[PDB]
Amino acid sequence: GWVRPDLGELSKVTKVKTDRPLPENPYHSRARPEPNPEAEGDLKPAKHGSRLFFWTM
Amino acid sequence: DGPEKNYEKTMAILQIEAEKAELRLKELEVRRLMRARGDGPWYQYPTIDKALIDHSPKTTPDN
Repeated sequence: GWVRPDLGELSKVTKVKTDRPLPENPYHSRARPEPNPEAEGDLKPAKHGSRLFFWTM
Repeated sequence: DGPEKNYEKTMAILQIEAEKAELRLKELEVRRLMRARGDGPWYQYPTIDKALIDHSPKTTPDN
């Protein structure tokens, strides 16, 4: 009864109904580092300006 | 003008000069800590962007 596959059928991506659970951490990854805290708040002008030496602005 | 005005103006001058000295010392300290530890917005040197990694299935399974 064996029909021979046509051109392109054997190259298809198919799906398989497996019973195996999906691996959780296939890379055996460490915990990722905590990120640097983000920037919050509204911009206020520099207190007393640049404060570079004798400059007042 | 009266002595009061020079007195008060000296007071305001001294206040903001002292706050500027305090801010300058605090800025120096924050700079030292940020450059030593890298946990602040400053001295953030670039690492590779992880969106450049291709996660598509490769020709071989173990990668």
